[PDB]
Amino acid sequence: PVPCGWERVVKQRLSGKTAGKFDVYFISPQGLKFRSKRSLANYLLKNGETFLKPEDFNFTVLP
DNA sequence: GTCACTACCGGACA
DNA sequence: GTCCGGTAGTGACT
Repeated sequence: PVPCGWERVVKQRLSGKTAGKFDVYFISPQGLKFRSKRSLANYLLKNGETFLKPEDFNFTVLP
């Protein structure tokens, strides 16, 4: 629901004209912050893929 | 047009 | 990091 490694933050406004409104943003696994679906969708175009190699997996028990 | 609502991004903050 | 505002966009409509 929130993709693996990402974080979702929800906040509610307290004062002023827009009191009660909500703001949502996402933090990526590298700490990039996205406050809009538009900017996140732009980023995702070339940067949405994650890849894996055999070297990412440790099958050994240390001495 | 107005009204109500959503969405995006900017600036203030010291 | 915190916080709300200004602006543009959508869509129904007495």
